Amino acid sequence: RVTVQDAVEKIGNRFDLVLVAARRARQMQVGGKDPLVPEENDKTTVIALREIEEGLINNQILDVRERQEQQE
Amino acid sequence: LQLNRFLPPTPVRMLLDKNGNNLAAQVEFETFNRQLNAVNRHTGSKLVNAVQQDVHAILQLGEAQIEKS
Repeated sequence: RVTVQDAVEKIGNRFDLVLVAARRARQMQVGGKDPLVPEENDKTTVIALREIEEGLINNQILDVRERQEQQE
Repeated sequence: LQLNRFLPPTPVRMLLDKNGNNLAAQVEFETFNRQLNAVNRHTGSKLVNAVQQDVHAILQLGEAQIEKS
C-alpha cells in the first residue's frame, strides 16, 4: 500500500482509522488469527489497512468478534 | 521438624494417551524431548482445544492411574 485515501471514507475520521487498523494489526501479529486477505510480503499493519479498504474489517466487526469469543 | 530428609515436594511424571495409558516409564523425558517442537500460537490453541473437554475426562483417568502411583 502507498496511499490511505480509500480507507478514510470507510472509517470516517482518519484517526479512528488509525486505532482500528492498529487493533486489527495487533490481532494479526501475535494474536494469531491470520488476515482474511492474502499478503504480498506485507507487514501485518498494511494487511489490516488493506482489509479495512476491502470493507470486511471495521471497529464494529472487531468488537463483535471480541464479544463473541469473550462469551466462550 | 526437618521433613526435608524424609519427604520434600517431589515431582511425578505421567504420560497419557487418549485412553489414559501410561508411557512415562517406557520412554524417558530426555530422549522424548528432542522430538517436540512448539508450533503456532493462539490459533493453534483454539484449533487443538476444539476438543478440550476430553482433558477433563483424562484427569479422571490420569488421577485414577497416578493416585495409586
